[PDB]
Amino acid sequence: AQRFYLAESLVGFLFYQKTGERSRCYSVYLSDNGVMSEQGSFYCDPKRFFLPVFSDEVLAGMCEEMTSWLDFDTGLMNDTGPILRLLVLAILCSPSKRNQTFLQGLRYFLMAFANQIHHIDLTSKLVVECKSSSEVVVQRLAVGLFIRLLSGESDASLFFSRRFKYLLNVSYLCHLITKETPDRLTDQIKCFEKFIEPKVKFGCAVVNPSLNGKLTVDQEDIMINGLKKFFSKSLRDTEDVQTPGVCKELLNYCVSLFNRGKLKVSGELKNNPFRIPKLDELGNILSTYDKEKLVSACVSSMAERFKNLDPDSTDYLILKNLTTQEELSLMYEALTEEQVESFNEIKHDVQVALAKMAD
Amino acid sequence: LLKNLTTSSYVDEEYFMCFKYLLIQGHFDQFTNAALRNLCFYSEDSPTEFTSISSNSGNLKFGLSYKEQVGSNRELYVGDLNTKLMTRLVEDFSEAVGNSMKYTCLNSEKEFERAICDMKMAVNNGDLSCSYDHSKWGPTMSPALFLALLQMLELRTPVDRSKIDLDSVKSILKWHLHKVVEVPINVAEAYCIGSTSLSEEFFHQTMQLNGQIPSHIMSVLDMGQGILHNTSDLYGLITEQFLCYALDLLYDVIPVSYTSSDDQITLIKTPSDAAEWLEMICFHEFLSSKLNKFVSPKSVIGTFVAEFKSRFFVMGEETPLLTKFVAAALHNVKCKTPTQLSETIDTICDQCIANGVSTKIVTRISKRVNQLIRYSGYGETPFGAIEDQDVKDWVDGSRGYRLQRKIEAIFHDDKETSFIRNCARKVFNDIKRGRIFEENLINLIGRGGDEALTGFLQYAGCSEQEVNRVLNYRWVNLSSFGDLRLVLRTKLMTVPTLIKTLQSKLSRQSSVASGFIGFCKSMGSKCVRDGGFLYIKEVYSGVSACTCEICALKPKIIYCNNSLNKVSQFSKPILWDYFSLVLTNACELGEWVFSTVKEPQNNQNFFWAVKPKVVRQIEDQLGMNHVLQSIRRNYPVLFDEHLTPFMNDLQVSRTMDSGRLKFLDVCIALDMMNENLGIISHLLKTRDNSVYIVKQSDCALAHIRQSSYTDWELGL
Amino acid sequence: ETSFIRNCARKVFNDIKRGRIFEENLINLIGRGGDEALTGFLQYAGCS
Amino acid sequence: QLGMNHVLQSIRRNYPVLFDEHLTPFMNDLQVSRTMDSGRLKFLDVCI
Amino acid sequence: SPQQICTNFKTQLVLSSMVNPLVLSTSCLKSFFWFNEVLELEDDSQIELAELTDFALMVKNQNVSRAMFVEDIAMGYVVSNFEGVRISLSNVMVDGVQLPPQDIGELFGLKAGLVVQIDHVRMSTKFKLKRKMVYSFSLECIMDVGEIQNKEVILKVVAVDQSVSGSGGNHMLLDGVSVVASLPLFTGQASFDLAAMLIESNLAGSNDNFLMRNVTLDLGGFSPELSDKYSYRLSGPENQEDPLVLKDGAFYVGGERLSTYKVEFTGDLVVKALGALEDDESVVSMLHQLWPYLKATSQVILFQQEDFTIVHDLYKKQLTKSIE
Amino acid sequence: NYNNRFVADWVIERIRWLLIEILKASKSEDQEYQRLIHSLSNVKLENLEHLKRNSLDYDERLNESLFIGLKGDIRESTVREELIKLKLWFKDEVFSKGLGKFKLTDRRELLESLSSLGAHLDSDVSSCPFCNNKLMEIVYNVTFSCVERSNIEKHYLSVLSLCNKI
Ligand SMILES: [Mn+2]
Ligand SMILES: [Zn+2]
Ligand SMILES: [Zn+2]
Repeated sequence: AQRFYLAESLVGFLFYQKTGERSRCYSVYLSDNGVMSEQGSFYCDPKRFFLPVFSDEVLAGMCEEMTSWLDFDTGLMNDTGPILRLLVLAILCSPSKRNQTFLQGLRYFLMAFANQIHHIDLTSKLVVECKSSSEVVVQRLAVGLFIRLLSGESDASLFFSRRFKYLLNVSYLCHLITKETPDRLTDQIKCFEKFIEPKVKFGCAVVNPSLNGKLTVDQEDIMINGLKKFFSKSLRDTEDVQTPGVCKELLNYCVSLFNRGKLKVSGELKNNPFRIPKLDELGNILSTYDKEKLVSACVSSMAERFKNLDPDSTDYLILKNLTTQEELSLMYEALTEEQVESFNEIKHDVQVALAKMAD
Repeated sequence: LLKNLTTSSYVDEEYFMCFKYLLIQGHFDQFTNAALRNLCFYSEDSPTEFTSISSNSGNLKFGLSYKEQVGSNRELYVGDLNTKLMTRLVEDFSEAVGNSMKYTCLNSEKEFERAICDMKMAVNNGDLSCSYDHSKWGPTMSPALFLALLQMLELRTPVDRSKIDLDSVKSILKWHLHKVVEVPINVAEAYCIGSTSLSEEFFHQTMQLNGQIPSHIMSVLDMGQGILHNTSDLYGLITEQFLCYALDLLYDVIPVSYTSSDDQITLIKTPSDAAEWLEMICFHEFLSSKLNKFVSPKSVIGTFVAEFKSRFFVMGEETPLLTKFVAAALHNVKCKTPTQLSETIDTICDQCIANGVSTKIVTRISKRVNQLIRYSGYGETPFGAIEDQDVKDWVDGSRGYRLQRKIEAIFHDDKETSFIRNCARKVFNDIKRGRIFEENLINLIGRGGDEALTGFLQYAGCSEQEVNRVLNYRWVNLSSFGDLRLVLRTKLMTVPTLIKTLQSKLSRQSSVASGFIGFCKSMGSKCVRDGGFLYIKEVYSGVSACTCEICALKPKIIYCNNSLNKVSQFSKPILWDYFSLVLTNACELGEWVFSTVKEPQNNQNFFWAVKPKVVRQIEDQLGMNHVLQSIRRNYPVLFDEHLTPFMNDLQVSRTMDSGRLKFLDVCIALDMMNENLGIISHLLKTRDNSVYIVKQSDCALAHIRQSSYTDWELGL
Repeated sequence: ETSFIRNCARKVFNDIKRGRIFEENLINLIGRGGDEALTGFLQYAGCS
Repeated sequence: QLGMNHVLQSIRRNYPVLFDEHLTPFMNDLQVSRTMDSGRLKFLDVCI
Repeated sequence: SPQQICTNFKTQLVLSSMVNPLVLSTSCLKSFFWFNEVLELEDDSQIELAELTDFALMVKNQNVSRAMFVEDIAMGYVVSNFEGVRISLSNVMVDGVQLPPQDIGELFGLKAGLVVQIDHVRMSTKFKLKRKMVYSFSLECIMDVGEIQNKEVILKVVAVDQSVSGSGGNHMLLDGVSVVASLPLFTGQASFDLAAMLIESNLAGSNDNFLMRNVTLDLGGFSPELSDKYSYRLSGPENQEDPLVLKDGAFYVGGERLSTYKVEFTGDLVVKALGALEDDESVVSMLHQLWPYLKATSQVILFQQEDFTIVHDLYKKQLTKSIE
Repeated sequence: NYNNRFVADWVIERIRWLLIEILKASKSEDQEYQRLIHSLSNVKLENLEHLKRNSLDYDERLNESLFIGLKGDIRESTVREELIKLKLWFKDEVFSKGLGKFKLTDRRELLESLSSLGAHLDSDVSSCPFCNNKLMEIVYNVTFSCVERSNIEKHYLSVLSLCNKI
């Protein structure tokens, strides 16, 4: 349980059951004069609420100024002020990537609305699937604000610069929600998806090579097939307008046009230009090579020392090469949950190695 | 040890480790010179003969990862050392070729400013502005396209006209075309252990049907994001030049294009309203799609607003982007020491107030960071974070100036600080006008703060009265015998600051919440050093609450001398720091900070630009090989050790290259002893703003501090 | 010639003492030798 | 006055390699000649 | 033209003092730009009156303030009310033979193997050296002499040491230390009045043995003249008082006006100083206090022409019409 | 480095120099000699002419599939004619048919589209943010219960700090 003071007599209690940096489920209670009441419960991640820890006056000032930006019409800011404040509040109480994507889509919408011509596939890049029924309210608030500022028949653009600035600053509210990868495994999986999808769609993703510069007949066959498919686009067929590839005719045209000093650039250059981690794991705090080197060095030092008996001071060695009870605690406190788990794993390895050496 | 471990795990509450130890205990786990000469020390894998797909030393292996962004995560490719060197050579060649070019703006701020002003003029005049963002620039390009391009080019020499042979470049590109990208082991385990997914379907189809579990993926079109950036930039530049030529020849318009290797901006001037240009732009889109330059649906064409590198220009002015800077200021609280956090927040608030945000919001951010550093258990210090109750004078003012402003605001009726400013002005006049002072102030300052201040005073002029009066104001400096020892949440596997800044100049995934939590936790152990280590509250509990009408003007900030008799090791005068700051501002940005502050006698929407009004007297150019000579002269042992092992140009720094600068001699010794001035690392840097948008309501409420001539107009 | 050289030396002396802006640059200009050092001092004073 | 420990500092400043070699192997008082003992004399810099 | 240096420095000093009261220490003399008096190696001519403090600054004095009125010679014409006191022998053996007299006869017999050891003389000579101007000073000197006791004739001497103290100016202590080294005392006839008198005070006794056996010193002639400052010579019951201030070009020792030294400005200099000042009220005070100081000077050379029309920029008719 | 703890760290480089001199003097293949000299130097970019670049019967098809249409010598006027013909074909084959990629705004249609995509109408959620989000309901409850309504404790906190420290 944690405590926070709110008034002269009543305090607030925060009850939970787990430790670490994972997402937990919390329960909030109050206490006025000893009678412990019930306020509620929720489920959230603690490392996504660092912004409002003390920014209770900065947000008020910035929203007050953003609302006073629209002081050109007495009656328009009175309707957008509370709406803006409620939208900001709902954004702070619900951090998610979908909200950021929605506000970026709103920014692009405003950018396309200000100008005169826009792409025909615009409205399909603004929709985002909402879940947990929490994005509905923020999307409705943003849409209502955009409509209240943009709608109108004739007297809807009395001061369009102020309106554009306000809407842009509203769409840019996505920077308030932090970007700290809500889940690592899902993000890595999605990255692998986005990486390997176009290559499977094209049809040229080969399987594990020899890693030495020796390809089989099928590998080189499919490589040459992909190379041919890359340079097999014509200048008249309108069917291939979204698949990768280039036509050789236009390339030859551009080359012959650039060679004979026709473009704004030419080949008249000066100053002649001719003057241990593992790759299969990026993001891990410790690779297998480093763990193995550490355990080998530690067991070697312990074998050299036995020239038996060994106290827990060997654990101190683990703390010395990775980053006397006081120094031990000071070097042990600086580890994270995954770090302390890896340290316990290394400790287990070193201890079982010493035990098997003892036999 | 096995039985000891089992017993120690059994006596505790957890039984899982007990079961693991119980299981591992139960034993439940049961004469040619080309072949016999490459096993001792022969570097057999050295590149001597290569093929069109490898180099006899690997196949340019890579590694896949992601990078965090606001909207969606970006790709990331990290390579081995050999492929890193090859990519470095390729990118150096391509960046040289691009620097030889003009229109591209990726590593040239001059062309960026040119594009900015051209876009502004076009928006003010009403030309056709088209911002083209392209979708899937990375995962679509292929090294074969660059290969064909470089095969088709000539690259004529400037004075030889020799048609340089791009043989090695084509060889390295052929090597890159057959690169091997290794998949992460986490995705492999997640798909092996075990909703519809196409890549998961491909993984399960290539799991054991054709071969083994996929771990290495080679293909034609990869072009790893952040690998071939310069080559892609140059290719896009030439393609856009060809396209603008074609448009100029077909639709008799005047196009000018600026590129950034990911997005472009085209300014089109039409002859002789804008409803008859749809065919032109769709033909341009078709021609770009004929190349590998597919345009994204987010690209916009109009005549009212333009965008380039997230910099929106509209008719008349520019959008300030308030909330972006506000969120950037509230975020990225990376604290190793309170001083570096204060400096980071200083830079951020400066670049924020540069874009006409406000003067009442920055005060709130400064109060916020003050409360953050106070909550950590450090207590408020005279310098601390950014001062409160600032003004629009962030222009023509550096960190030293605002620190001086804070120290001046500490005192209500400045008589001690005014006297110190007068003494600093006297020293400045006698060192510049009288011009007889050098390297003796170096001998007088190296001692410390107390004797140096009274020495400067008796050089100017004083008595024992001033010695016992000025030197009474003391503040607690916890980092007096060194720096605060602490181990924060860093990554695994692992002297004044001016030396470190110079070493950084010569040479070439963690969360903010957890970082601040570790900061507050490590600021509670034995941190302050002496002689041994102890607590901060232990030091702050030894002060005596005398309350003698002089240590009460600002509690927990300023004390008297006898109030620190119990703990006197951490007690330094603040007037010495004020003197140092005044002299440092004098050597930095002129002598207009010696006068007294006078106070003066608009719809919140009248914005306008202002320029700094600084005047330097410190040899304005101030390049390298000047601080190095001064350090070699003044601090020989400090110039030999900890400095210049990684240097081969000592001859020019030794042969008196404009030796004995006007003020770099004395304006450098105050920086090495004081741990919070930081001016030598600031003089070797640009303003980075050069212009400040501000509202008129803040310009009329500023303080008028312009100094008359100290000689009272009496000199000549 | 010697009177002109004495005048140049007096000018250098005045500008190094009264004007008081000269140090360690004459060291860099003198270490070369006699010819270039003399013409350097002269063009510092003034000549053609 | 012009005593000792003034030409030595000027040589150390102007000619470092000439102050290291051929000079001061037989000396144990380098600390006073190094801690700017009235450094930058009025003319000993250029008159040397 | 160092005469112009001196007169411009004096003008700056007087016009800077006539805006607010300042102390007459090195803090208000070295802190001025025109204080080029430390330059101009040929220092034969000083500004108007500050010879003593300039000669002191050439020795880098740390003085603050005193009655610098050398016009009335404080080093010459000084009262010479000189006297002496008894002695106190070191190597204490007299406490055992002082009280048993209750006699002097056994002490005289003891003073009559040979036991002539070293002799320690301690003297505290206090004088009241005055000066020509209205002032006073009390200066006492402690003298410790290590000599050799004699058999019968006079005495034998080895070494001497002096330590001055008390309240007195630089000229006062200079006069005192010069006359104590050139007095009818030990150096010469020694003017020594033994008469078994100071022994009767040290060795407590009220009897005489009809034998004085007068002694005389033959001191070497050491020269303890190394202070020459306002310093009270490392000891004194009175320190750091009598501060000199300046309000209207007149020396104020405690509030009384001593005199006003003449300073010329020729009109252009006063406006050249009035050009760049702190604020408006400072110029008001300066221009209101100028003509009261003009009453104590004689300067009409101030050109009444276009320069006065330039001074007219500071519209202060009340200040120029108040003195009338 | 070839340093060790048995020699004075000055003979190893001499032996290495003597060995490479003896090797370059007389030998006894082609690449086994270039690596032996390279693996005994101390320190040593582009211009990799020391390489061999041997063919493997595979780069043939690479060059045959990569450099058949690359000429780079086309005249200037024929390109003009080809672009003119391509534009004339584009105008009346794919643009007059309605297969473009861009269109005018018609701001009313954009407003309708945003109201359709953003403002949800087929959802069962109510128009109140407090009863939808749990954290908003919690903060509302706390604020509306708070707004509308001694040495013992310090000794206790001190002993709490002492036991937490020990
Ligand atoms: Mn863009
Ligand atoms: Zn106090
Ligand atoms: Zn509700």
